[PDB]
Amino acid sequence: MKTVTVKNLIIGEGMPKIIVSLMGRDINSVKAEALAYREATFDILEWRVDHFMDIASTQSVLTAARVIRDAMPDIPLLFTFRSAKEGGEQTITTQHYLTLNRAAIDSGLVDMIDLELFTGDADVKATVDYAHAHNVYVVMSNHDFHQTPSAEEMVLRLRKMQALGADIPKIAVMPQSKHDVLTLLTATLEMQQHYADRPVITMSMAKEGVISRLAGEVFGSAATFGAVKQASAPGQIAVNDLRSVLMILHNA
Ligand SMILES: O=C(O)[C@@]1(O)C[C@@H](O)[C@H](O)[C@@H]2O[C@@H]21
Repeated sequence: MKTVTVKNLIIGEGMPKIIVSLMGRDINSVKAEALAYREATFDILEWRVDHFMDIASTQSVLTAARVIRDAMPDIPLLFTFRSAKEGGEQTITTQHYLTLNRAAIDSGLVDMIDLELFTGDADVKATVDYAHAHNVYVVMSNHDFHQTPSAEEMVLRLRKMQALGADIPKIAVMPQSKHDVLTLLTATLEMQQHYADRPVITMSMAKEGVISRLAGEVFGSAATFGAVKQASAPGQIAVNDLRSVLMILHNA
């Protein structure tokens, strides 16, 4: 799709959309964070479910989703379990990971889910098709918190997500140099101009990669993450400062 419309939001045109991550270890924490987040300005709420420390209970997770909706009933909601090996707080079985995403989809509470590409092709393609049958969008994702792959590897990774039916391919990579930031910006622009028929989200993390979080309108990332009080990955800046920069670039 040229653009992904979610609620009142067009992803893939105009200024990149601003995502913040909500991180709560229990239901009381999730409630407090949701009430604090609704006094910040952003386009999409990501719920980082891997920070929730009663992950074994599917209904506990759904109860926490309902509290987020009690506080922010309408905001586009992205449900993300991030595995430890890709930057997250814990590891679950493949079966439970698919059960949590199926429950999220079935709840009617969530607009998008995050699926990690390296979960495995048959499992990812099934959850994509399930999401789509329930009018839920899929951000398919991959993360490297240690290094930056070649531009060719990043393009082919994003293309494989597209091939598996991802609405919005996403990749986050860690620069070890400033040249690595250019590699990520080059891959991004190759997707937007040539290899993608849908929006992509991309970022080079850490301080060196901050420009990648600001320059989406230029090089073709459709969304960008900011911090309300606490970053969910290195390089996220204050969401008001992020908004300031996006508006200056949009307006020249
Ligand atoms: O902004 C980043 O660098 C992230 O690692 C944060 C994640 O919470 C989020 O799901 C996006 O994977 C990106």
